[PDB]
Amino acid sequence: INFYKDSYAASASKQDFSQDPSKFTEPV
Amino acid sequence: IQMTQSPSSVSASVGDRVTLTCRASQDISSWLAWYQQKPGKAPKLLIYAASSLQSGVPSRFSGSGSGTHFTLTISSLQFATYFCQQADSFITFGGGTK
Amino acid sequence: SDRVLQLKLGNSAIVTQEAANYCCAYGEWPNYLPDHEAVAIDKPTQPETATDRFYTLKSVKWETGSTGWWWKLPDALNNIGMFGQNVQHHYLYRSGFLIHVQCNATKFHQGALLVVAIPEHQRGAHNTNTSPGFDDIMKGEEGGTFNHPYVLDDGTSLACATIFPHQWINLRTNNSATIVLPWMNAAPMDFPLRHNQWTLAIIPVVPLGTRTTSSMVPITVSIAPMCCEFNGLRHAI
Amino acid sequence: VQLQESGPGLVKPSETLSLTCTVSGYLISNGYYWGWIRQSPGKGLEWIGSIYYTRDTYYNKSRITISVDTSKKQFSLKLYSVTAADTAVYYCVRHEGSCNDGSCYGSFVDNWGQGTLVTVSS
Amino acid sequence: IESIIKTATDTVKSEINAELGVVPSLNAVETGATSNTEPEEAIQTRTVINQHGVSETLVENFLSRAALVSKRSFEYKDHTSSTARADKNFFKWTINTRSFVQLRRKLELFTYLRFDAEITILTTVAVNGSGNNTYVGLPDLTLQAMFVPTGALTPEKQDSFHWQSGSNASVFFKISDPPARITIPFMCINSAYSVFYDGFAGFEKNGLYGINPADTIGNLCVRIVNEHQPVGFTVTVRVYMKPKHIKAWAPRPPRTLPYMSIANANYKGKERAPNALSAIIGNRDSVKTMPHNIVN
Amino acid sequence: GVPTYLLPGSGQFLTTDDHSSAPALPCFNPTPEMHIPGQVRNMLEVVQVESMMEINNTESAVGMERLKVDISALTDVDQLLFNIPLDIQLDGPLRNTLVGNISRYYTHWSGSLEMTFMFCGSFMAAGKLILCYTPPGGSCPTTRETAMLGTHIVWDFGLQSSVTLIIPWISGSHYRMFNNDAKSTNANVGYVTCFMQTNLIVPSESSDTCSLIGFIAAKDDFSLRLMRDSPDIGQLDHLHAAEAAYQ
Repeated sequence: INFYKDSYAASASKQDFSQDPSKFTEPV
Repeated sequence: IQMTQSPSSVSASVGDRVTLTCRASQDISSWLAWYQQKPGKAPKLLIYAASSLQSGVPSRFSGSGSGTHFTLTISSLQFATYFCQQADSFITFGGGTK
Repeated sequence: SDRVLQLKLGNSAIVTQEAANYCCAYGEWPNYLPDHEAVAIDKPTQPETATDRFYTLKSVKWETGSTGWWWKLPDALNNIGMFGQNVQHHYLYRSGFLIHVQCNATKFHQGALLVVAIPEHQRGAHNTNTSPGFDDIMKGEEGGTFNHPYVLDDGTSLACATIFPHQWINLRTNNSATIVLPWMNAAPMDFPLRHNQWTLAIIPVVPLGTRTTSSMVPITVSIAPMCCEFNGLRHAI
Repeated sequence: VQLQESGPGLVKPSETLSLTCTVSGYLISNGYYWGWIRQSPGKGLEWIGSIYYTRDTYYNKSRITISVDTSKKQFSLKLYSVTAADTAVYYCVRHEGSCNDGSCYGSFVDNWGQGTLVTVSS
Repeated sequence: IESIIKTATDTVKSEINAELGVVPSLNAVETGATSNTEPEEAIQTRTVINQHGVSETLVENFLSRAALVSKRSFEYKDHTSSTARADKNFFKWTINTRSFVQLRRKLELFTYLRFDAEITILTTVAVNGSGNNTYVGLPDLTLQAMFVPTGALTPEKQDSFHWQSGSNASVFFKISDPPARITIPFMCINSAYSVFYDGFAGFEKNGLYGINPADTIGNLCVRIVNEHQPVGFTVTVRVYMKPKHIKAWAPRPPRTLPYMSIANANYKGKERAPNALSAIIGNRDSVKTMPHNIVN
Repeated sequence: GVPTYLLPGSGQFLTTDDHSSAPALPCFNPTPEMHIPGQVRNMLEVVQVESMMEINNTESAVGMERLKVDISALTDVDQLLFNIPLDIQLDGPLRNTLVGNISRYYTHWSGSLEMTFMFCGSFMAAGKLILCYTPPGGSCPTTRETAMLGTHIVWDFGLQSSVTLIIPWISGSHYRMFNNDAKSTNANVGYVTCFMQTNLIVPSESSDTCSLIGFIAAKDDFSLRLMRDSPDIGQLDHLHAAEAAYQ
């Protein structure tokens, strides 16, 4: 629904479901 | 906190290094302001935070370290009642003069 | 097996009998600034085994009145070895900083040290509205000491300090902590003399205790740059 | 900034001690606690109380009921049951503090105003 | 291990365990790692398909909420008396998030942030009864908010010729309109904002510890384009900031003690048991006491 | 033209809306994104990290003395050491944790928690402890026989100086809410108690009192919902130097 030329003006992205917890739960 | 700012009502000549001391009951931090009430008018904040000057104030004054002693130094005399406010818990305005 | 560890970096080496499976900060090992990340178009110096050689800071005595100790990196090792010389002669750097904290005490001693590495540990002064100064933050190789380690001297909790890359030294189980750090900066290179990337804090949570003769117990820290490189190359200052 | 206060000075037997103070240079709705400090001959520079523009009203003696009105850019106090001990100079101040928790710290009186000698007589 | 995770993880049926040499409950905190123990290995469980999502806790869901960043009022009168300096039908403001403790404490859970901020200016007007008690009405005033990049000469007054906005991004909006909304890109010289800075800005010794000039977005100047009316008004301008396209690195402990200043991370702590320096958690009678436990 | 209808709720500024907005800086090129270690995409990654709790939240304990539970050699069998109110979203030993701080931003929570306890005594000190969890119903158990009836773990101090007691998800509903600092059916979690299984036997050269640090994290099952304003922070006025930002 973005009608602006600049890409940063789009709406928020709510589809990043790729979390990695071993960065903190297993930091070896 | 009760600020016993008064050693005496000290008298000094022009161009002296008069020194005022302000004792505190509690061991407050560098929270201390020095006010100058020229006779017949309202007081004015000379230095706050125990060492910091103001804008639009003569640069003839300085402040001590933290704690309880809290001295004040006038490098040149060139006359007013000098007050000592703790401003750590609330406003107290320990009575004193020069 | 996982308690015997040897680290060979250059001509220096460390051999540990009671290790605790050295950790890596955020699951990352240091690297060499690939060509896409690099911005400074100039050939960097990469002095290896001259730097990257396990420099050892001066030990600190663990006591009962001790609250904690901290060293900022590379502020701690900006004046020692060839690392300090390259830091002076160059304008930018990028390093790894493998850390090893040694602390020994007998089987009748009890204690625990939280050996944590805080990134961008902007610390604040206590009970004043004025900001910290230069000689307050920049302590060099002698480091500093916590006066309110409960709040990590920034108002934020110490209980949550295990979100940072950390290890423990429980005297009954291990006597060493080893933490490997990445670059960890929003910039590809940084001026070393003003900014500190990391802060190694050693806070004794459980105070040192024994009913024995109570002999001196020092804590020694060995810092080791990893994959450090420099750009700039102007005079010393 | 400029702080100007006005009220009855020589006429106050036992009634409420109403006294107002109009703020000139600063908008009284931007911060900077606004309060009253009386230089009594009996004590000397006692702090009565102060108020934030959110109507916070930190007091010293609790019978003063300080109030605020940012519409007319002024604030007032009201000393109840004044009997001959409240004869003072009654300065009208603003002080940079932080009473964020129910207690203040670092409240330094930068701007002071001018006195209003209030006499409790008859 | 990226492992796209959309809902919470399920459990499986557990049976009686007696195997020796393998101990799931025992672990090593000394190693700086979290216990890798499932609910299956500790207690005897049942099969449970969990349909609880994890979207409400996303970082862009956690942070992208329009929070108040500034609130400043100014008079719409005719300023003849030599006072109200820098505030005469206009105001300026250096955009910072460290002024309202909610958004500040929320943003200070991460060491670096990268987002495209979205600004929203909400304006209200109110008549002054300074010399009267008469409400004549509320005017339809146009305002101008000029975004001046930091380190650039801002308008010194509201009649000045610096408002013509040759290249400066500017916006005009009436009070009756919906709130003016724009988007600021990720305009940082680095790849992420530094929420916390462990260095000094410049090469000189006294360089304002903790403040990074690159983190500062810019400078926001707001005036009233209209000329003053015979009567005076008070215009309050609320700015709201909503981060978009957020990326966050290196989480941090949340702030416990109350904030003292906008410039630095100084602390004093409350007086009594909660959030003091000596005591962060409120006190209780003893370790073996319950603050409020059922007694029937 | 297109015939258009204006709905209710038009012009309103909902602070939680998700729309595209006007680019203030046109044709702006943002800085190339480098790789920084430690990226967080979900806030449920940092609730799964252990963090010390203040079980010793008493008056006599000051500072870091509040983060450890000093246990001593006892002369009476079956003795209670401490208890932990499991209030994850109200003031208590679990308030200042990572799971607790992140959870006080949300109203509803689910999933199971894990309590980890590390022994910080000497190597020559031996002992056995029993960590019990009793579901919400009823009072806190004061004797070991009534506390053993819930899910517990018996722990023997050896080389592995840390044990994990897991508080399983035991609830009728799918979620639990805060709703007050209250004792409600859909808010309470139960109690965690620690007794002496045998004793704390320690030689004479070792110190007689040995501390015990407790940690608390969340499993993969944990979940949070209905975000809110955290009560752990709040201001009554403008912070210092905030007026300097307007000049």
